[PDB]
Amino acid sequence: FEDRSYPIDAVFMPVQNANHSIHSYGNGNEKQEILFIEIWTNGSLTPKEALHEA
Amino acid sequence: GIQRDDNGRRIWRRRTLTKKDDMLRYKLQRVPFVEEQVRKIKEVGKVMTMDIERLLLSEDNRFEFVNSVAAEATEYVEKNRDEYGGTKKAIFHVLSNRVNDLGFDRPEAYAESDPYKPGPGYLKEYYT
Repeated sequence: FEDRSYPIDAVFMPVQNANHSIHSYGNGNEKQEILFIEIWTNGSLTPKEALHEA
Repeated sequence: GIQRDDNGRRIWRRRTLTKKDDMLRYKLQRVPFVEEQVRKIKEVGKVMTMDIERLLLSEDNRFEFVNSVAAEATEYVEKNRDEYGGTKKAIFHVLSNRVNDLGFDRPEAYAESDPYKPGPGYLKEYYT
C-alpha cells in the first residue's frame, strides 16, 4: 500500500452459476438415477472445460 | 415535398427519434440465468395456462368459451376416435389449435416427452 495504487475488489468467479438436478427412474425393484449439471461461465472458460477442471 | 436531384432518384427526409427516450436504455435488456426456470415452466404445463388467459382476453363471456371448446373437442373425437385419450388429449388439441389460429406457434396438444428415459419399462419417479 503506497505509490497511490487503487485496490480493486475483484470477485474471482469464472463460473457465474452452477446447478444440479436428479431424475429417478425405475422398472419394478430396479432403481436408476440420472444427474444433470448446469454451468454458466463468463466466457473465460467453456462450460465443458469448467466441468473438467472441477 | 418531392425532390429529385440530377439522376432522377427521389431524395427524402428520413424520420428519426431526434429526442431522448430514457425507456430505451433500461428496458431492452435481458436476464441470463433463467434456463432452468424456463424448462420447468414447460414441464409443468404453465405455458398453456398463459395461452388460456390469452384466449379469454378475446372472449366476452368465459362460459360460452368453455362450451365452444367442448363442442369443438367433441367434433375431434367423432372425426378421429383412436388418436385421443393417451398422449394427445382432445381438449388440449383444441386449445393449441386456437392459439395457432391467432398466428402464434405451439406444439400440437402441448404434448412433450422425456428424452432421457432409459428405455422401455422405466417410469420417471416424482420427488414430492
